[PDB]
This record gives sequence, C-alpha cells and structure tokens, in this order.
Amino acid sequence: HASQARTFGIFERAVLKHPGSIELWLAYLEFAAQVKATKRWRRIMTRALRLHPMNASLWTLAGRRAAQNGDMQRARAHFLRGCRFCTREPTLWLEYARCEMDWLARMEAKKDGLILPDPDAEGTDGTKKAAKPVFDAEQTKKLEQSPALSGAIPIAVFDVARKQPFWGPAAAEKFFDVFAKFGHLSCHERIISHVVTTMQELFPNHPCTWSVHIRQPLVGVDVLTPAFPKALRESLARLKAALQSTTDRKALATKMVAWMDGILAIEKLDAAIRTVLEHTKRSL
Repeated sequence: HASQARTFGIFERAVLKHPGSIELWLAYLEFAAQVKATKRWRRIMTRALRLHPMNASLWTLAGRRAAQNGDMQRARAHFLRGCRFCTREPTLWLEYARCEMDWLARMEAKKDGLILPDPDAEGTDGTKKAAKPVFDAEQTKKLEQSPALSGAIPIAVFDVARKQPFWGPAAAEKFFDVFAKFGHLSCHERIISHVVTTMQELFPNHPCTWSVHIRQPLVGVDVLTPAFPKALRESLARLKAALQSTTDRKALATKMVAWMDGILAIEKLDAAIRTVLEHTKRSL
C-alpha cells in the first residue's frame, strides 16, 4: 500500500516538474487505473485535459473508459466534446468512429472528480476555445432515432469530419482503415463503399484513394473461401490499373508493399498466390 503512495509521489512531482509531457500523464493515469484509485484517476484526468485539451489520447481514454463501463451515452458524450476540441488531427475522430463500430459489434453479438474542458468557453478576445458542436440538436435526434445496426452514426462522423481542418486524403484513408477491420458486420459494406466513393469523388487520383480502391475488395472476405481468390484478382486488377495511371508511383508502391506484406503474413495462404504476390511485390 505504501508503494501506491511512493509511486504516486513519483508521478506527481514528475508532472509538476514537466506538465507538458503527455506521456507522463498517460503513464500516471494507467497506474492510477490499475490500483483502482478511480477518484484520483478522475482528478488526474481533469488536470491533464485541462492543460492538454486538444490531446486525443486523453479524450479517447475517457470516452473509451465510459463505454467499457457500459454506458455508450457518456462515451458518445466525451467523444463529441473532444471532437469539438481535437480538430487539427484525425486521431480523436478515428477513435470515436472505432468506438462506435465496436458498439455495433456488441449489439450484433447480443442479437465526481472528472471535469472536462468547456467547449463553450471564450478566450481573452471573444474567440471560442472549441468548434461548434459536431452535430446539431436536430441531427443528433435523427441519429438517435436511426436503427442501431444501420451504421448511420460512423458514416455521420465521417461526413462531418469532412468539414474539419484535418480533412484530407490521408485522414480519409485512416477512416477506411478504422472501418476496414469490422469486416464481420452488415453495415461495413455500405460504410466502406461510402468512404471509397467519397475519396474517389474528392481526391480522384491520389495514391491514398488508389490505396483504398485496391484494398476494398478484400474487406469482408476470409481465407479459405472461394471469394478470396476472386477478390484478390480484382484487387490486383485495380493495382495494375493504379500503376499505369498518372499518379505518385512511389507513395502508392509504399502503401501497396505494406499491404501485400500484411497479406503474405497470413497463415495457410495458397502457394501459387504467395508466389504471384511476391513477384508482384518484387516488381515494386
């Protein structure tokens, strides 16, 4: 028990020496969480977010804790507040989308020390510290009434993210990636399609859009299932077409090599498939 005290002192004097260090805060929070000091955890969270309001890691940590405790209401609450704050970096938005798909995963399976930064706070000159709320009152109501297994919310998160400063092809591809797991859910097809299309419409020839376009056919699929080789052939067709397009070949080749490495990583992959993929990679 005395060790709790000692360690706490270590962290405390540590973040006092250097409050800029986010990692210290994170590490301290983890320690507090493991010794089940929840009150202290809330207080440390309040202090860290107070002085690091735009750090995604903190916000995600909070929202994800509320969801793991079981109420998706606060989860959503924290994440939305935070997204008003965290707006120069995709991170918090990606993590909210993820948290949301995770909830769908649980729904398909079934079938106070904490003070968060006020978004409606003004600075010295009148400027708001946080962007306007992510969803209008009307909009939130339409999403609440929306069917749970529709996946209307993560899509909504994606579309509103489109209005944020961090919006670009790279951010979009990160959403595709968040969503590209969760292949086992009904909504993912519609969602992924939305994302790839959108990217195609807005960033027509970007190596990222090409990325998601090549990678798209293999999202629902597993091996072995006859759908996998067909999809692989489709994917490869997309890849050839990509290498012949007027596009950054270097960036594309990098992403695509990583992708194939990921594929070759899998166990019980067909021999001829391994060979042809390796040749295809060696080409890059």
